Amino acid sequence: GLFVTLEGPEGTNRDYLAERLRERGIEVQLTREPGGTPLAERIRELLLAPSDEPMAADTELLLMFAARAQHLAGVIRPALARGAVVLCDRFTDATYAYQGGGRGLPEARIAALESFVQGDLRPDLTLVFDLPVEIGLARRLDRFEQEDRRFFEAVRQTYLQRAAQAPERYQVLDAGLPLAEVQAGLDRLLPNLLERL
Ligand SMILES: Cc1cn([C@H]2C[C@H](O)[C@@H](CF)O2)c(=O)[nH]c1=O
Ligand SMILES: [Mg+2]
Ligand SMILES: [Mg+2]
Repeated sequence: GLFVTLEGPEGTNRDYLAERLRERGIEVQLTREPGGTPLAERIRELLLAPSDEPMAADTELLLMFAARAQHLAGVIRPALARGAVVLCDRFTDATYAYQGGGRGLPEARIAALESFVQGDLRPDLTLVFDLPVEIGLARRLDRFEQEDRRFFEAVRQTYLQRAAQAPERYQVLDAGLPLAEVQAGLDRLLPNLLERL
């Protein structure tokens, strides 16, 4: 199967992409992180709540990876195994962007967890939906949404940087464009997928 993740700055396209695949006789598994199983979604809710006790940064990183571990076991690996295209909303790039760029944790700490949790499993293709920080935010606020501008700017820039450095694994789309244009960019990227598959 094929492991596709969708990323971008904080703030529809996925449904269009899935139906293009389904039309073409492909099984599609839609999912999201942190999340995607009952336990993982319990971890989600602890991560996103604007709780009176500030969550330590290492706690936040560990919980993102603990939800990822569960989801990989229960959802992602099984789907890949039966030949599904997984379209996962956010994955370890978001960890690099949010926890590394935004929060300031060392890229090295994230890399060591990525390897521990995932083995050699990486996304086959990562779609980065790029747009200006304040547009994204416009699209109640969770703990990450309540963040300051530099945090979001560092998120945006981390995604562009990671894509620049491994261009074969990433496509960056302009997500600020009108919807019809964004869908056309999705249609333009399908031949490559039918082919990685
Ligand atoms: C998958 C993932 C998501 N996030 C953030 C981005 C959203 O604000 C929120 C829910 F997806 O969690 C994050 O900070 N790190 C991650 O690894
Ligand atoms: Mg959000
Ligand atoms: Mg802040």
